[PDB]
Amino acid sequence: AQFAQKTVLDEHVNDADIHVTATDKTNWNAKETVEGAQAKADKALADAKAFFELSSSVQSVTLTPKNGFVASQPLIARYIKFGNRFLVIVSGIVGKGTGSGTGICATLPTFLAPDASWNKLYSAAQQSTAASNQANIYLSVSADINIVGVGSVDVNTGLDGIIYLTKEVTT
Amino acid sequence: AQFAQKTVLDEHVNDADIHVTATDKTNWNAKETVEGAQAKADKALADAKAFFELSSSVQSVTLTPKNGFVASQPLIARYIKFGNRFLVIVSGIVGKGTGSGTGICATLPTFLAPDASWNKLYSAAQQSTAASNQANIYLSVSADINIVGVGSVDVNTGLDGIIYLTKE
Amino acid sequence: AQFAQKTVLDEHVNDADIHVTATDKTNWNAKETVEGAQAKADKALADAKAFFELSSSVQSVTLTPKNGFVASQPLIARYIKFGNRFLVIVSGIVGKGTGSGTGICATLPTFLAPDASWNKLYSAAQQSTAASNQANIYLSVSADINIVGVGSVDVNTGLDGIIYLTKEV
Repeated sequence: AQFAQKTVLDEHVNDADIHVTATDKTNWNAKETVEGAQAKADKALADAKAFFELSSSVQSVTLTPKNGFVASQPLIARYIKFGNRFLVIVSGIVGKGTGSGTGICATLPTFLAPDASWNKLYSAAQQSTAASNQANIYLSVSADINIVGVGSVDVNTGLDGIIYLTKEVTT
Repeated sequence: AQFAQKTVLDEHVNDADIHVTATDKTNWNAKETVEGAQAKADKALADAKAFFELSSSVQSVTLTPKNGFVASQPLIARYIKFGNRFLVIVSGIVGKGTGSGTGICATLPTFLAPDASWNKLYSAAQQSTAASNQANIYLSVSADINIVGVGSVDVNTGLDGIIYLTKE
Repeated sequence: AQFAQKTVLDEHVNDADIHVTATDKTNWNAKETVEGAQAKADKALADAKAFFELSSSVQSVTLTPKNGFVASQPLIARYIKFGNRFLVIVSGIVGKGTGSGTGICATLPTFLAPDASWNKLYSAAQQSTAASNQANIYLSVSADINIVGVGSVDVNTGLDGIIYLTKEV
């Protein structure tokens, strides 16, 4: 019936506070959702778990017997990353073979060299029911496994007690 | 003169670009906030740290002495997960008890069997000031701890030096 | 006729559902972006990796020889956190020095005390070609390294095989 005042329409039309722009609505429609933010956080967690499993998995290398020794059991060094070092756990049993039963029976790779300034000394069992058949084994700074004393040169010697850490070297 | 033109009111009411809908406002009010996204990221970080602490925690089991041996100190196998295997660290001291002082003194759980194709060999101390009282221990592929030779059957034998990686 | 009806203007002006407020618009402009949420997730991943790498790094402490023994090679305990415990890996070689060749040659720090109710028993190599020159070592509950028996008191004794877990703390 009655007509609207131009002033009232004008004030409404010029009230920018109660209207929007087309570009505003595109901006707001594109904002992140709670489900999208949670998916990204879930993926960060999954990536973290995968990185941890990778970092903490056990690695292995096979060692070749030297100086006439034989690998009566396969000579295997297993190792685990801890920070920028490795924990190295040797395994296997060496036999006299054609050598003397003494001396260097195997050498580990250079990246498994021990953190040490001279030989490290290990007590090892020999494969024997006589408890006097044990060994004094040196692990050298270049990672030679050097059998220095044995109860008997004719009895096999175990390497399963040789465990050590490497130097602080980025990897 | 002072009245508003119908053409002007009509163009305004049909400018959908500058107006919204109830559905728009519900959608926009429900969008993620900066603190809400940060809370979710913070929770992911806390969950990662908790998962790491759990995955690297030590588990323990007290072992049953076998073949007449006694647990002069409790025989405990402690173990840590690494990837798809465990690092196992045995502890305790066995006494002769009603047995001979040699043979299988304990067997670890099957899932802690060593990664090996034959026995693993360990030198062990006995509980003695005589250094000839030591022991040769074989850890079998079925995780038997077999004291195969000792300096003296009448002296206790330690298990604290047995450490190894399992299979799988 | 050509003029706008006051009822139609009034109805539009009173339709709050199709209009907004200044506060609405600040609320929506402040909302998180896909890029911003992804940056926060990326930082959570980077922080997790940094925490893991630090947490699993090896720590070291040098031990002082006691009771007249000497350190022919430095006595160093290296240790790794595993949950609420530590794995301790001892290293070094002790000599008789001015002592007797037996007894407590070194004590580890209190926070590296072993999880044990009595001594833990270790066989150690001596620096000798005679395999009868080995040692029985007791690690006490107070973390004393006690050389209880040796084949020869005049030959050095290695500590490189002593590995153990601490208590839950």
